[PDB]
Amino acid sequence: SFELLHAPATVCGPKKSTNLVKNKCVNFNFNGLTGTGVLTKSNKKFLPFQQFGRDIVDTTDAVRDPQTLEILDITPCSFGGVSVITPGTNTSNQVAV
Amino acid sequence: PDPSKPSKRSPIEDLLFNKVTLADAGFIKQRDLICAQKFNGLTVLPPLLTDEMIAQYTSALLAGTITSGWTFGAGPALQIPFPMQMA
Amino acid sequence: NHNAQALNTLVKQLSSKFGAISSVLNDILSRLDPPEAEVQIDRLITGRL
Amino acid sequence: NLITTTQSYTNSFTRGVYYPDKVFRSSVLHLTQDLFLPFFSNVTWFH
Amino acid sequence: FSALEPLVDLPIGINITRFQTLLDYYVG
Repeated sequence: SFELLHAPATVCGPKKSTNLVKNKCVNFNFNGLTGTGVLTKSNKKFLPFQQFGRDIVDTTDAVRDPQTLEILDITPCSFGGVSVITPGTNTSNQVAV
Repeated sequence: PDPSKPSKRSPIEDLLFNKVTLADAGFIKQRDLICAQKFNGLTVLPPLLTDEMIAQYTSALLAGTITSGWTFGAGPALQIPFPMQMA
Repeated sequence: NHNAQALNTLVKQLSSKFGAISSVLNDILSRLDPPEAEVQIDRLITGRL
Repeated sequence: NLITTTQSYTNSFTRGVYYPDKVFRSSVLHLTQDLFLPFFSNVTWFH
Repeated sequence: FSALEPLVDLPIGINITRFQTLLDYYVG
């Protein structure tokens, strides 16, 4: 007979251990707190109760592995603007990108 | 311009690229600064003229105004001894 | 300074909620279902725009 | 027994500040809004 | 200057209003 009204639950069943946290290869696409980026190892010193780390503006660029110690700093996936260089469809139809 | 220096900037243009502590937030390079704004949909396109060029448009306009005077901005640069251009 | 300032006020306005339960869109989507999410997301979009 | 003692009133100086959250941060100056012990306030020095 | 790193949460939905020591003692 389950109990769920009062001070937060004790019993529950999260997953665990997807894999080998997946330092580089912009794959390590979550950690504890949901993140989506290139996620690998770092060299920070998280004050061993502190777990994740913001930058100057509230974006978490560091996290510690839960099951291990592993201060992993995260970095966003990649992006930019594909700009297309063309001689002009009157001259030719080849483009550099 | 200073020949010894790599950037070929004058001993005063160097006193100027050092004082203006700026940061290009569009690093093709991979915690330095807020330059990581580049990570939210924003980007910083690089200027068309690298500061190696701008500092070489200025070596001209400074080598033409020493060896020519005001002539090089009105036609072909015609040399003229400096202490006479100053007269 | 003025450019980095306005480009920082722009970013740090992403985490404002403008009247949504949260700023994170992933959240409001994993959480509350499409229609009652469409309302909140419309507020966040008006604000962020 | 009743081993009791005295009181006082002291100026709670620049201290009483705790990491308000479990978030790491580096070389930032955060601007929180938590519940703190306001600087240079009065503490009641119980003996 | 010294900061006070957390020790524990103890999720306890209870309403406190008083306290006192037993066996210094600057209540702020």
